[PDB]
Amino acid sequence: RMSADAMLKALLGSKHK
Amino acid sequence: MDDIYKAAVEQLTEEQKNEFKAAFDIFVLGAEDGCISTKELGKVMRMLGQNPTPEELQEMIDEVDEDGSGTVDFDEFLVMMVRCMKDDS
Ligand SMILES: [Ca+2]
Repeated sequence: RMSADAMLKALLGSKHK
Repeated sequence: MDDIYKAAVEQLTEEQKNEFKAAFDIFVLGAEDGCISTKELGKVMRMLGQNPTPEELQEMIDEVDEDGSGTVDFDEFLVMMVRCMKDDS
């Protein structure tokens, strides 16, 4: 459920990629 | 076979960990020791644009529970990220 890619955008969208 | 997940974890740089450490916290916002049990995880879902039930949420925990504790930790969680590295299936 939910891909790290998405969990990285929402939960921690800032300071990401 | 081998460990394509357990190996990656150890082969993680401060660049990645710094990111994982983020969720880990939000994934345990209100925990007692520092684990997850849906009650905390689900909290993020609502923000992630979803909202899984407590009966299913376990999946996000049982998907990386090699201890039989039920809750996820920096050891189980971390892997939960490697498994969902990139989509190319
Ligand atoms: Ca566990």
